[PDB]
Amino acid sequence: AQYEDGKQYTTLEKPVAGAPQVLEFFSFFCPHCYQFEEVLHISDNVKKKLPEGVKMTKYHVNFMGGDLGKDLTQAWAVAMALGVEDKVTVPLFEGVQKTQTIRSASDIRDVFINAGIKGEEYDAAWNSFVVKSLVAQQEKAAADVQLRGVPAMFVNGKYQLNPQGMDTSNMDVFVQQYADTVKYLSEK
Repeated sequence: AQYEDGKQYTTLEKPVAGAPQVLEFFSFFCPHCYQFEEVLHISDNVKKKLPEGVKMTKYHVNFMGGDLGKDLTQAWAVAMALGVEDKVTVPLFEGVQKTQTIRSASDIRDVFINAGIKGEEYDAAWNSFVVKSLVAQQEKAAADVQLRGVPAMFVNGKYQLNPQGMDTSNMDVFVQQYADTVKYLSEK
């Protein structure tokens, strides 16, 4: 073909019923995830080429950064609940990986405070059961799919993107190729 299994994607032997249509995993500790977000804008460019009626999910994972890694997963759960994903993603990445000013839950909180969420509102979410179940969701979805590495993208719980089978000589070309693959997998 031009899109073959084992090339731009791989297939799960143990497909995941009821999975989100497009499901993405990252970690704020993950260098490629940083590139994927800050330089490549993968999520955004996939969305631009996805069909109508297709929803896009992105989850954080625990297996990077020990205790801070879990904190970040709860914090991402907070971001999802309050709908402030686009206001914290960048400062969280840069806080962990660029400036190294995130060393504790309190430092994570500051990013939300500086990005305008209010202390009371943040602390309330942080402690809410809605956020507990969003943390559970994030962990379940990772658990369902063999996940030991990020960044990772899954389509309909059957297909996993394989970026190491695409050209990286040109960034833009890499992105459109990545995105077009998601489109194809989507229609599959």
